[PDB]
Amino acid sequence: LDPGLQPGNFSADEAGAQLFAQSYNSSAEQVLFQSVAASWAHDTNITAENARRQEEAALLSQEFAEAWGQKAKELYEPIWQNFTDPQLRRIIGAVRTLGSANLPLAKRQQYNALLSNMSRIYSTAKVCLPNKTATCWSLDPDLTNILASSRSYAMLLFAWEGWHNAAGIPLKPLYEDFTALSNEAYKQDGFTDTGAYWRSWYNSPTFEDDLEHLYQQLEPLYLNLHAFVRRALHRRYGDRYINLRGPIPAHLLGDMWAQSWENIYDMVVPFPDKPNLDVTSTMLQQGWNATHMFRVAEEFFTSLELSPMPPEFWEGSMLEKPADGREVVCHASAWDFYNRKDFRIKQCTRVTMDQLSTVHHEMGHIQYYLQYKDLPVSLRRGANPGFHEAIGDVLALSVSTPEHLHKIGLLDRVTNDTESDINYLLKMALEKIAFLPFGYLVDQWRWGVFSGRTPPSRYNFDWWYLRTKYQGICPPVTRNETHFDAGAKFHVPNVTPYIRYFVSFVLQFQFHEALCKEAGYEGPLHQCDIYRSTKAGAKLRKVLQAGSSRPWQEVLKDMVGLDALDAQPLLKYFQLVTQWLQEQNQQNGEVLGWPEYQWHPPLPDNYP
Ligand SMILES: *[C@@H]1O[C@H](CO[C@@H]2O[C@@H](C)[C@@H](O)[C@@H](O)[C@@H]2O)[C@@H](O[C@@H]2O[C@H](CO)[C@@H](O[C@@H]3O[C@H](CO[C@H]4O[C@H](CO)[C@@H](O)[C@H](O)[C@@H]4O[C@@H]4O[C@H](CO)[C@@H](O)[C@H](O)[C@H]4NC(C)=O)[C@@H](O)[C@H](O[C@H]4O[C@H](CO)[C@@H](O)[C@H](O)[C@@H]4O)[C@@H]3O)[C@H](O)[C@H]2NC(C)=O)[C@H](O)[C@H]1NC(C)=O
Ligand SMILES: *[C@@H]1O[C@H](CO)[C@@H](O[C@@H]2O[C@H](CO)[C@@H](O[C@@H]3O[C@H](CO[C@H]4O[C@H](CO)[C@@H](O)[C@H](O)[C@@H]4O[C@@H]4O[C@H](CO)[C@@H](O)[C@H](O)[C@H]4NC(C)=O)[C@@H](O)[C@H](O)[C@@H]3O)[C@H](O)[C@H]2NC(C)=O)[C@H](O)[C@H]1NC(C)=O
Ligand SMILES: *[C@@H]1O[C@H](CO)[C@@H](O[C@@H]2O[C@H](CO)[C@@H](O[C@@H]3O[C@H](CO)[C@@H](O)[C@H](O[C@H]4O[C@H](CO)[C@@H](O)[C@H](O)[C@@H]4O)[C@@H]3O)[C@H](O)[C@H]2NC(C)=O)[C@H](O)[C@H]1NC(C)=O
Ligand SMILES: *[C@@H]1O[C@H](CO)[C@@H](O[C@@H]2O[C@H](CO)[C@@H](O[C@@H]3O[C@H](CO)[C@@H](O)[C@H](O)[C@@H]3O)[C@H](O)[C@H]2NC(C)=O)[C@H](O)[C@H]1NC(C)=O
Ligand SMILES: *[C@@H]1O[C@H](CO)[C@@H](O[C@@H]2O[C@H](CO)[C@@H](O[C@@H]3O[C@H](CO)[C@@H](O)[C@H](O)[C@@H]3O)[C@H](O)[C@H]2NC(C)=O)[C@H](O)[C@H]1NC(C)=O
Ligand SMILES: *[C@@H]1O[C@H](CO)[C@@H](O[C@@H]2O[C@H](CO)[C@@H](O[C@@H]3O[C@H](CO)[C@@H](O)[C@H](O)[C@@H]3O)[C@H](O)[C@H]2NC(C)=O)[C@H](O)[C@H]1NC(C)=O
Ligand SMILES: *[C@@H]1O[C@H](CO)[C@@H](O[C@@H]2O[C@H](CO)[C@@H](O)[C@H](O)[C@H]2NC(C)=O)[C@H](O)[C@H]1NC(C)=O
Ligand SMILES: *[C@@H]1O[C@H](CO)[C@@H](O)[C@H](O)[C@H]1NC(C)=O
Ligand SMILES: [Zn+2]
Repeated sequence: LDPGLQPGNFSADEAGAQLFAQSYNSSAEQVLFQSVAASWAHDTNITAENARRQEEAALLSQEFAEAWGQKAKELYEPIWQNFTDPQLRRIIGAVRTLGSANLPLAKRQQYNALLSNMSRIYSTAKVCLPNKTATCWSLDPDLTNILASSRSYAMLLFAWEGWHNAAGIPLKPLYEDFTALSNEAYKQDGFTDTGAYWRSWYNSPTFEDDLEHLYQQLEPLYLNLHAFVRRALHRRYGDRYINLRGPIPAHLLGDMWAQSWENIYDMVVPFPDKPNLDVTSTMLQQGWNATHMFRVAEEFFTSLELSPMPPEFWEGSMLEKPADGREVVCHASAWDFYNRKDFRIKQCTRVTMDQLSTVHHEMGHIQYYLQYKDLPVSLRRGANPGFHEAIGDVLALSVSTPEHLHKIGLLDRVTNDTESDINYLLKMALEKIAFLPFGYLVDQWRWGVFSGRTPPSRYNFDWWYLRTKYQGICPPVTRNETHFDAGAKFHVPNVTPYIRYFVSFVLQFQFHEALCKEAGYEGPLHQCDIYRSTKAGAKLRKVLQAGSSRPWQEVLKDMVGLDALDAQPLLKYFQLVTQWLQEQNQQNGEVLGWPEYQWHPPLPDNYP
C-alpha cells in the first residue's frame, strides 16, 4: 500500500467524514485510473505481459478498496446512517461496503478460489458427440450455431441435453459452497443475505413486489407472443413434440437458454413478402467510414446540445480495427477512466446499418460519463445499476428508425408501411420481450437460494418451477436434482445479477415516451425521433448530471413524472404488434397461457 493511497485519521464527526469523503475521492481516481489503464491496455490488445499488468491491477484495486473499506467500517459503521447529507450517506455507504473482504483469510482464499473455479468449469465446459470423436463441441461457436441453425429435433435436443448436463452437474457442488460463503460475508456488511444486498442497489423497500406488478402488466403481451410462437413451432416439428396448450420444450426456441428467440424469426416472420430495411448500401456508397460515423453520433448529441466528445476522446479511442495483426477483443465497449479528462471507446467498427445503431448507444454511455464526471468519484455510477444501460438504449431506439436515418440522409425516402414496421417491432419483441420473463425468473431464483428458501435439494426443482411459471417453458428430457440447470447460464456461475437488465428495459421506454412527449412528437411511438430536439436534451441532461447522487426514484420522477417503474409506456411502444398478435391468436383459437402445464414431449424414437 502506497502511503498516498492509505487513509489517514478522521473524527467521528460529519465534519470529519466530509474530509474523509474528500480524501477518498482524491486517492480513488488515482488508483482507479492506474487500474483501468492496465485493464484498457490488456483489452486493447492481448499480451501475457498485459494480462500480468491486468492481474496486478486487479489486486491493487481490491487492496485499495480494502484499506479504505476497513477504516470506513472501523470509524463510521456505527454512525454513517446518521449523517445529514444523503449524498454523503451515499458516499460513505459505498465505501463502507466490503463484500468478500469481510471474510478472514482462510475463507477469503477459498472464496476467491471458489468463484474462479466456477467460471473455469463453465467457460471451459464442453460437450462431446457419443462417439470416439476426434473433436468435441463448445458452447460457441459449435453449440450456439447448431442450436440456432439446425431444426432436426433430435440433433437440436442432444445439443441442449449435452450442454445443461455438462455445464450444470459439475457446478452443483460448487454453487452451494459459494452460496454459504457469499451470505456469510455480507452478513457482517449489514445484509440478511447476498440477495438482500443486490436488492439494496435499487433502494426500494418494496422492490420485489414492484417487479411482479410490472410483470403482470407484461404477461398479456408475453402470453400473446408466447402463444403465437408456440403455434408456429407446431407447424414445423409435428404434433408429437408440441402441445398447442402445453408449454414449449426449452430447446426448440432457437437459443441455448431460450432467453431470446430471434433465431426463429426466420421461421415465424410476419408478411414474408416485405423486406426488412438495410441502409448499408447507401452507407458504403456514401463513402462512410468508421471514423466518420462517430462524428455523426456526436452530431446527434451536439444537436441535443449535450456535450461534444472532448479532444482526448478522439486522441485515445480505438474506433477502427487496429493496423497491426495483433489480437484484440473486438466486442464493442465504452470506457470511463475516473481521471476526469479522458474517456475512451473500443468499437472494432464495421460500417453496417447494425453497427451504426450500435455505436449510438456506445457513445450514449460516453455522453453519460461526460455529464457526471463532476461528482465525487464514489457517486460516479448510474442512478441505479440498470439505469445506465437505459440511457444507453433510448438513443439507439430513436436512431434505429427509418425516420431518423432519413434525417441522417442515409435513407432515400420514408416508406410508411405497417407490414414493414410490424416486422421491425416483432423481431424486437422476439429479442427483448422474450428476455423479460427470463431475466425476471433468474434473480427471483437466486434470491430464493440466497434467502435459503431454495435449499440445495431444490436448486433444480425451483428452477424448472420458475421456468414453467413465468417463461412458459418445460424441460425436454426429465431433469432431477442431480442436475443443476441454473448453473448452465453465464450469469449464474459468474455471480452477475440479471435484474439490472430487466429494470433497464423498462426504464428504457419509460424514458423514451417521456422524451418523445417532451420532444413535441405525436403518432406511433416507434416512429418518434428526438434528433435536433433541444427540449429533450435539456431534460435528459438533468438525468445524466445526477449520476447516483440523487436516489433514482427521485430522478426518474423529475424526468418522467412517475415515482416508480411502469410498463404502460412499453405496452404503448409495442402496441401495433400487440394488436396484430391478438388478432392472429384469436383467428387460430390459440389458447393464451399454457394449461396442461404437466406435459413435456416424449423422446425421439431412436435417441440418439
Ligand atoms: C472518413 O470520412 C471522413 C469524411 O470524409 C468526407 O465526408 C464523408 C461524408 C464522405 O463524403 C467522404 O467521401 C468525404 O471525403 C474523412 O475525412 C475527410 O477526408 C477527406 C479526404 O482525405 C478530406 O477532404 C479534403 O479536405 C481538405 C481540407 O478541406 C477543408 O479545409 C480546407 C482548408 O484546408 C477548406 O478550404 C475546405 O473548404 C474544407 O473545409 C471543409 O468544409 C466542409 C463543408 O464545406 C466541412 O464539412 C469540413 O469539416 C471542412 N473542413 C475543414 C478542415 O474546415 C481539402 O483541401 C481536400 O481537397 C484537396 O485534396 C483532394 C484529395 O483529398 C483533391 O482531390 C482536391 O482537388 C484538393 O486538392 C479535400 O477536400 C475531408 O476534409 C476530411 N474531413 C474533414 C472533416 O476534414 C476520413 O479521412 C475518412 N477516413 C477513412 C478511413 O475513410
Ligand atoms: C476528487 O479529486 C479530484 C482530484 O484531486 C479533484 O479534482 C481537483 O479539483 C479542484 C477543484 O475543482 C481542481 O482545481 C481547479 O482546477 C481548475 C483547473 O486547474 C488546472 O490548471 C491550473 C493552472 O491554471 C493548475 O494549477 C491545476 O493544478 C490544474 O492543472 C491541470 O489539471 C488537469 C486536470 O487534472 C490536468 O489534466 C492538467 O494536466 C493540469 N495542467 C497542466 C498544465 O498539467 C482551475 O481552473 C480551478 O480554478 C481550480 O484550480 C483541481 O485541478 C482538480 N484536479 C484534478 C486532477 O482533477 C475533484 O475536485 C474531487 N472531486 C470533487 C467532487 O471535488
Ligand atoms: C499492446 O499495447 C501495448 C501498449 O501500447 C504494447 O506494449 C509494448 O509492447 C512491446 C513489445 O511488443 C514492449 O517492448 C519491449 O518490452 C520488453 C519487456 O516486456 C522490454 O524488455 C523491451 O525493452 C526495450 O525497449 C524499450 C522501449 O520499449 C527500451 O527503452 C529498452 O531500453 C529496451 O531497448 C521493450 O520495451 C513495450 O515495452 C510494451 N509497452 C507497454 C507500455 O506495454 C504492446 O506491444 C501491444 N501489443 C502488441 C502485440 O503490439
Ligand atoms: C493518526 O492518529 C494516530 C492515533 O491518534 C496517530 O498514531 C500515533 O502516531 C505516533 C507517531 O506520530 C506513534 O508514536 C509511536 O509511539 C510509540 C509508543 O506508543 C513509540 O514507541 C514509537 O517510537 C512512536 O513514537 C503512536 O504509536 C501512534 N499511536 C496510535 C494510537 O496510533 C498518528 O500519528 C496519526 N497520523 C498521523 C499522520 O499523524
Ligand atoms: C479448484 O479446482 C482445482 C481443480 O479441481 C483444485 O485444485 C486441485 O486440488 C487438488 C487437491 O485439493 C489437487 O489434487 C492433488 O494433487 C496432488 C499433486 O499436486 C496429489 O498428490 C494429491 O493426491 C491430489 O491428487 C489437484 O491437483 C488440484 N488441481 C489443480 C489444477 O490445481 C482447487 O482446490 C479448487 N479450489 C476450489 C476452491 O474449489
Ligand atoms: C437423474 O436423471 C439422470 C439421467 O438424466 C440419471 O442418471 C443416469 O442414471 C443411469 C442409471 O444409473 C446411468 O446409467 C448407467 O451409466 C453407467 C455409466 O455411467 C453404466 O455403467 C450403467 O450400466 C448404466 O448404463 C446414467 O449414466 C445416468 N446418467 C447420468 C448423466 O448420470 C439419474 O439417476 C437421475 N437422478 C436420480 C437421483 O436417479
Ligand atoms: C442521529 O441519530 C440520533 C439518534 O436517533 C439523533 O439524536 C436524537 O435526535 C432527536 C432529534 O433529532 C432528539 O430528540 C434525541 O434526543 C436525540 N438522541 C440522542 C441520543 O442524542 C440524531 O439527531 C441523529 N442525527 C441526524 C443528523 O439525524
Ligand atoms: C403512417 O401512416 C399512418 C396512416 O394512418 C399514420 O397514422 C401514421 O401517423 C404515419 N406515421 C407517422 C410517423 O406519422
Ligand atoms: Zn450498453
